[PDB]
Order: sequence, then C-alpha cells, then structure tokens
Amino acid sequence: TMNITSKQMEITPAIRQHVADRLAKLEKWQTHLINPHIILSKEPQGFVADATINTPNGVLVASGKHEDMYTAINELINKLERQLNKLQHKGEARRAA
Amino acid sequence: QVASGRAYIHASYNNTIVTITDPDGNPITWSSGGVIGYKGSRKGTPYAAQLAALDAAKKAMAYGMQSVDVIVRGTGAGREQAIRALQASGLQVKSIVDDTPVPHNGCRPKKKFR
Amino acid sequence: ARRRRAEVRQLQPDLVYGDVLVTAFINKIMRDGKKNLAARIFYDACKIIQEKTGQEPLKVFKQAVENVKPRMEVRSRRVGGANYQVPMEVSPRRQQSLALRWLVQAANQRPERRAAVRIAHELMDAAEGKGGAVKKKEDVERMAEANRAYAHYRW
Amino acid sequence: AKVKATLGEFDLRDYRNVEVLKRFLSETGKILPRRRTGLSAKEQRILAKTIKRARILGLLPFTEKLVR
RNA sequence: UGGGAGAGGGUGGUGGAAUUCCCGGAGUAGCGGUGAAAUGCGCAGAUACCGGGAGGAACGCCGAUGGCGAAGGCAGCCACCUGGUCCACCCGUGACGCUGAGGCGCGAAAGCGUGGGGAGCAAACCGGAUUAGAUACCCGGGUAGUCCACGCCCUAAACGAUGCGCGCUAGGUCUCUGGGUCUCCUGGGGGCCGAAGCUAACGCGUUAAGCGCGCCGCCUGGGGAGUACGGCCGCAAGGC
Ligand SMILES: [Mg+2]
Ligand SMILES: [Mg+2]
Ligand SMILES: [Mg+2]
Ligand SMILES: [Mg+2]
Ligand SMILES: [Mg+2]
Ligand SMILES: [Mg+2]
Ligand SMILES: [Mg+2]
Ligand SMILES: [Mg+2]
Ligand SMILES: [Mg+2]
Ligand SMILES: [Mg+2]
Ligand SMILES: [Mg+2]
Ligand SMILES: [Mg+2]
Ligand SMILES: [Mg+2]
Ligand SMILES: [Mg+2]
Ligand SMILES: [Mg+2]
Ligand SMILES: [Mg+2]
Ligand SMILES: [Mg+2]
Ligand SMILES: [Mg+2]
Ligand SMILES: [Mg+2]
Ligand SMILES: [Mg+2]
Ligand SMILES: [Mg+2]
Ligand SMILES: [Mg+2]
Ligand SMILES: [Mg+2]
Ligand SMILES: [Mg+2]
Ligand SMILES: [Mg+2]
Ligand SMILES: [Mg+2]
Ligand SMILES: [Mg+2]
Ligand SMILES: [Mg+2]
Ligand SMILES: [Mg+2]
Ligand SMILES: [Mg+2]
Ligand SMILES: [Mg+2]
Ligand SMILES: [Mg+2]
Ligand SMILES: [Mg+2]
Ligand SMILES: [Mg+2]
Ligand SMILES: [Mg+2]
Ligand SMILES: [Mg+2]
Ligand SMILES: [Mg+2]
Ligand SMILES: [Mg+2]
Ligand SMILES: [Mg+2]
Ligand SMILES: [Mg+2]
Ligand SMILES: [Mg+2]
Ligand SMILES: [Mg+2]
Ligand SMILES: [Mg+2]
Ligand SMILES: [Mg+2]
Ligand SMILES: [Mg+2]
Ligand SMILES: [Mg+2]
Ligand SMILES: [Mg+2]
Ligand SMILES: [Mg+2]
Ligand SMILES: [Mg+2]
Ligand SMILES: [Mg+2]
Ligand SMILES: [Mg+2]
Ligand SMILES: [Mg+2]
Ligand SMILES: [Mg+2]
Ligand SMILES: [Mg+2]
Ligand SMILES: [Mg+2]
Ligand SMILES: [Mg+2]
Ligand SMILES: [Mg+2]
Ligand SMILES: [Mg+2]
Ligand SMILES: [Mg+2]
Repeated sequence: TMNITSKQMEITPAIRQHVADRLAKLEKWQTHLINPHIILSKEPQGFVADATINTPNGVLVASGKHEDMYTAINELINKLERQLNKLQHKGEARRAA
Repeated sequence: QVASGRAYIHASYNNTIVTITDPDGNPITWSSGGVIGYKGSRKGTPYAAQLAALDAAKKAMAYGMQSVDVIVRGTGAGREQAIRALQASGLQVKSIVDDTPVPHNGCRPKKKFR
Repeated sequence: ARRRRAEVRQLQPDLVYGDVLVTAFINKIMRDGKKNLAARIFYDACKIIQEKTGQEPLKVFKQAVENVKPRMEVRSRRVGGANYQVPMEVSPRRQQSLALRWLVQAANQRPERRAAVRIAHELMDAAEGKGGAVKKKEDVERMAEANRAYAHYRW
Repeated sequence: AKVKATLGEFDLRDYRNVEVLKRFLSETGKILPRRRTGLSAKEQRILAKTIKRARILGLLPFTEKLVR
C-alpha cells in the first residue's frame, strides 16, 4: 500500500489522508502505482514534499517545495504527473518509420 | 489451355498481386499476399510475394502454361522476389518489362504524398 | 560485452570417456557445485541406458544431443511499433548450450523418482526422437519457419 | 559517351528529323539531361522544345516501357 | 538603326501520361489500409488484367545553385495580340532629370456574388484507430471549395523581415544571356568567397548592411491592441 513519512515533523491522519487523495490524481493514467512513498519535511524556506513511485514503465522521483505545505504537495503532484505522462507516452513517439 | 501468356506483377508497399493472363491479356489465374494466407502488413513482405508468385505460377502451369512475359508495376518490396520466383518456378520468362503507371503531373495526390 | 567477443571456456575432458561434451552436460546437471553428485548421476544414467538398451551410452548421449539441437530459432526485434519474432540460425556453440539445457530441464520434469533415471530415460527418448526435449527443439524451429517472412529483418 | 559528339551538323530546330532527335531520348522515352547530350543551356532549350513538337506530330514517343 | 534571350502578360486552339466512373471481356477470394489495426470495399463477383467510352484538373523527362516580371507571380505544345529588357552603332534631341504626400492601377491563398463546371483532392461533417482521454496527429468516407467567365474582397513570414536613384571604394570563383579579335576581353543579370570599411554581435561587403548626395515611407519600453470610438471602404467576411 501507500507509505507516508513526516520527517522531524508531526502531522495528522487528516493531512495523511489529504496526501493520499492528492496522489490519487495519478490514478488517471490507469497504470500500477507500486509502493508510492511520500516524505514530508520542513526546511527554513518552507516545506518539502518528496516522492518515489515505481510503475511498470519506470520510476517517478520528484520534489516539491513551497511555504505552504499544501502547495508544496500540489507542485509535487504536478512534477509527478508530467513524469508519468512522459513514461506512458514517450514510446509512442517513434512508431514511424 | 495456353502455352504462352503474360505475368502481371502489381507490387505496392502493402501487398504484391500476381495475375497470369493469356496472350490477349485475359486472366487465367491470380494470387496474392492474401491468397497464400497472410493478413495485414505481412502481405507486403518479399516472402509473401514469393509464395504468391509461386502459387500463381503453379496454378497457371496446371493449365498448360509454359512461357510468360513478365509485366511489372509498382515499387513494392516484394517486387524483385516475385520476378525471382517466376523464373525459379519452371516458366520460361521470355521477357521482363516494367509498365509502372506514372502521371505527367495529373491529379493532386492524397495528403500523405505531399 | 561491449568491447570484444568473449572467449568460450574450454572445458576439461571427462575422466570416464574423455569428452568435453560430457563434462559440459555434467556441469548442467550440477546443482550447488556438487560435481561429484553430478558426475554420479550421469554415469549412473550411463549404466541404466546400457541395461535397458545394450549400446554405447556415449553413442546414445551424443545422438540425443544432435536431436535436441535447434537449427533455427526466433529472436524478437521491435521494428517500428511492433515486436516481430525474427527467424535466426543458431550458432553451433549456442545449439550445444540449448540442447544440453533442454535435456536436463525436460529430464527434471519427468515423473520417475531418481535423477539418474530421469537423465537416463530422457537421453533415450531424445536419441530416438521423443520426449519433451525434442518437443522444445521442434517447437522453436516451427516458430522460426512460421515467421520466415521476417527473415529479411535478420541482423 | 555524349550524344552531341556522335553527330555532325544537325538542325536543333528541325522537328521532323526523327532519326537525329531519337538519339536525345533515353531508352524509356524521356528527354536526356545535358550531361548525356553534351548540349549547352541554350541548345538544350531548343532541343527540348522541338522534341515536344515531334511528339505532338507523332514522330517521337512521350514515354516507352522499360525492357530489362 | 540593327539584333538577342526569356515559365513576362492576354486570347483562341490543341497533345500525351495518370486518377475516377461507366460499358464489354476474362477471372476468384480477397482487396485496401496502418507502426500494428479497424472502419470501409468484396461471391449482389471486389482487387489484379485486356479492350471501348465519358469527364475534369495538372503538365513527367527537359528542369538547373536556371530564366522572366515592379510586386503578387509565371512551366505540355501551336498561333495571334501585347509589355518590359539587354547588346552593338555612337546616328538624332539638348538637362527634356531624381524622388514623390495625395490620386490611380495592379495585388498569392482563403473568402463573397451570378452563372457554369466537378475527375482528383479536401475545410466543415461522419465513422475507424491511437490514447488515460484524443472534438487532433494516422486510416476509411465526405460538402463547400479547389477549375472557367464576369464582378467584388485588398490581406500575408505580400521577406532579401533590407524604399528608389545616382556617383565612388581590391579582387577570386561558378553561372545565365549579348557584343568582340572568341586565348581572353567587354556589357547586363544571377550566386558563392572575400580587399578596405561597416556591425552589438551574427554578419554585410561593386546585387553593401562601405563611403556620399537627393526625395519618400517608417520607429520612439512591454502588455492593453491593430482593440475601442469616429470616419472612409466592403454584399458580407472584414479592410484602412
Ligand atoms: Mg507484504
Ligand atoms: Mg505511512
Ligand atoms: Mg517522530
Ligand atoms: Mg505524524
Ligand atoms: Mg531530496
Ligand atoms: Mg494538473
Ligand atoms: Mg517532459
Ligand atoms: Mg497490407
Ligand atoms: Mg538447467
Ligand atoms: Mg522445456
Ligand atoms: Mg516427434
Ligand atoms: Mg527549321
Ligand atoms: Mg529596334
Ligand atoms: Mg467489369
Ligand atoms: Mg481499363
Ligand atoms: Mg524537376
Ligand atoms: Mg531561379
Ligand atoms: Mg530578375
Ligand atoms: Mg550622336
Ligand atoms: Mg546640336
Ligand atoms: Mg500613393
Ligand atoms: Mg487578390
Ligand atoms: Mg482564389
Ligand atoms: Mg475561394
Ligand atoms: Mg457562398
Ligand atoms: Mg465562387
Ligand atoms: Mg446569397
Ligand atoms: Mg457554384
Ligand atoms: Mg464531386
Ligand atoms: Mg472523427
Ligand atoms: Mg475512440
Ligand atoms: Mg471522453
Ligand atoms: Mg477522427
Ligand atoms: Mg481524411
Ligand atoms: Mg478521399
Ligand atoms: Mg459551407
Ligand atoms: Mg456556396
Ligand atoms: Mg460561406
Ligand atoms: Mg476572378
Ligand atoms: Mg495598400
Ligand atoms: Mg522566398
Ligand atoms: Mg528584391
Ligand atoms: Mg513588413
Ligand atoms: Mg518610397
Ligand atoms: Mg558570345
Ligand atoms: Mg560574358
Ligand atoms: Mg556579375
Ligand atoms: Mg559573403
Ligand atoms: Mg577586414
Ligand atoms: Mg552608419
Ligand atoms: Mg571599382
Ligand atoms: Mg565581385
Ligand atoms: Mg542588381
Ligand atoms: Mg545595418
Ligand atoms: Mg506599448
Ligand atoms: Mg480594425
Ligand atoms: Mg487584421
Ligand atoms: Mg467602426
Ligand atoms: Mg498595413
């Protein structure tokens, strides 16, 4: 299933559930999300949202950063999507010749 | 029964069609990438043309055909192999001519050819 | 590897028949580096096939090998947007490896309870042209012929 | 092996001289490039033009089948 | 005055290849299509092959780094009508010149109106694929339109992103087309590399983006915006 780590931070089950609903956007692509792992962390500048997810067509590794922990998470999701969309379609590029 | 006749090779990128005629140009038999059993892009392979040319030749000889004049149309991959297979069939291949249609700049082609 | 074509290991001829091919077969039988065990199993098998059919074990073994050698195989190649099963000739080195491999594997799918016996019998069937080993070879070949049309994609 | 060499004086403008003109046609009926006819730009221009007339009179082909 | 080259323009004719369709013949189990497929077509006889016919559009090779035009642009061949342009002679006129706000004309494609025409192609549209989805790309269809006449529209990466004219400032090399005395020389075009010089650089360099003069057009931070309002033009679209 899905693991979430809050490094040197406390978070709530609510917040954990939020992340799960946010990662859920990746379900769009109808591909297997294998051991998704989210790491939440606090720098002096803001929060950091890390993630490593493996799929049948490669790994997704992304880091999101922002003063607002939710935005940091949202940017993490944005970076993950762009990667997942490349993983899922890059092979189609060279179908001809 | 016809001893001599013609062999037409219609060879495109998608398929190779071979039709053996009489000397007037009327078909006695024919074969293709479909007849020898292939579907899809496989019909455009050289081997396909080979089986096709053979099956067409075999059928033709069964009507007594011995010599043929080979008329070739198209730039398909299975072209030369069809010509090959006709020679190596047991027919005389009295001649070989390419009669591929080419316009002197007629009709606007489909989008994919521009 | 990338730089050069690697060197085929020259094996040491076996003690009982003086045969590099036998040695190779032994190693393929050999699990966990227990070659003494491996050696016995084959030689025990060599005893058995003599009892069941009085001939030269060596002759049987070698005949079984020549019967499991695939002369043609398919190797995939994704051309364009599809993976074509391209028909290829097998190098004699590889013919050997596949033959000895399938022999042991098919042997160890058999129902009789002792290895030496399975190894014995499979070598007997493969010599006569029966058994799962030869079935593998026949199949691999049929796949290749089945895709003769793609034989121009050969590298 | 340039065609212009194989002939002496001829009329570049004579559309009836099938015998000379047919030299300047490939075996497939096409008009030959300068690199085969050895003609200058100016002479090739006249050659092409009178070849086309000869075709319209019926004396030269527009195209020919290629025998192998 | 005497010549030259050219897809310069307009009008009337006319040739062959190919596509499609229709007719006749012959023949059978598929054809077509794609990356792979499917839709589609086909035993109600398709595809492939032969003969006949109809019709529209575009002109293979020649063809080129080529030619012509002010620009847009111009390509089978014949004829008629007609423009620009170059050369040699150095014969005539005697500054008759340059530019050019307004004006006028021309102005690719798409589009519009009236009428014809319609083979191929193809916006819109319908279907098949592809894809997570695919109002696309690919595939099978498909109407305007694409073509002709006349009348409109007046835009563009309408580009050399480079206004026109004149004079001046190394050469090398390829090419088109004239005139020599024909080695080569000299005109007029079209390219390339480069003297000096220019340039922020890239680059330009006797086809200047160098050095000068004349006249015109134009710019004055990005967005808002080629928008609004007014006016003028247009059938509308929409243009200035
Ligand atoms: Mg577990
Ligand atoms: Mg967890
Ligand atoms: Mg803790
Ligand atoms: Mg916590
Ligand atoms: Mg990190
Ligand atoms: Mg998003
Ligand atoms: Mg990307
Ligand atoms: Mg096909
Ligand atoms: Mg094994
Ligand atoms: Mg096996
Ligand atoms: Mg058998
Ligand atoms: Mg004359
Ligand atoms: Mg004059
Ligand atoms: Mg019919
Ligand atoms: Mg016909
Ligand atoms: Mg050309
Ligand atoms: Mg040019
Ligand atoms: Mg010019
Ligand atoms: Mg004078
Ligand atoms: Mg005077
Ligand atoms: Mg004005
Ligand atoms: Mg216009
Ligand atoms: Mg128009
Ligand atoms: Mg229109
Ligand atoms: Mg209308
Ligand atoms: Mg109209
Ligand atoms: Mg109306
Ligand atoms: Mg109409
Ligand atoms: Mg129509
Ligand atoms: Mg659709
Ligand atoms: Mg769909
Ligand atoms: Mg949907
Ligand atoms: Mg569609
Ligand atoms: Mg379409
Ligand atoms: Mg269509
Ligand atoms: Mg409409
Ligand atoms: Mg209308
Ligand atoms: Mg309309
Ligand atoms: Mg008009
Ligand atoms: Mg204007
Ligand atoms: Mg241009
Ligand atoms: Mg200009
Ligand atoms: Mg401009
Ligand atoms: Mg001006
Ligand atoms: Mg001269
Ligand atoms: Mg000259
Ligand atoms: Mg010059
Ligand atoms: Mg330069
Ligand atoms: Mg300098
Ligand atoms: Mg300056
Ligand atoms: Mg000078
Ligand atoms: Mg110069
Ligand atoms: Mg100039
Ligand atoms: Mg400048
Ligand atoms: Mg501004
Ligand atoms: Mg406006
Ligand atoms: Mg506008
Ligand atoms: Mg207004
Ligand atoms: Mg303007």
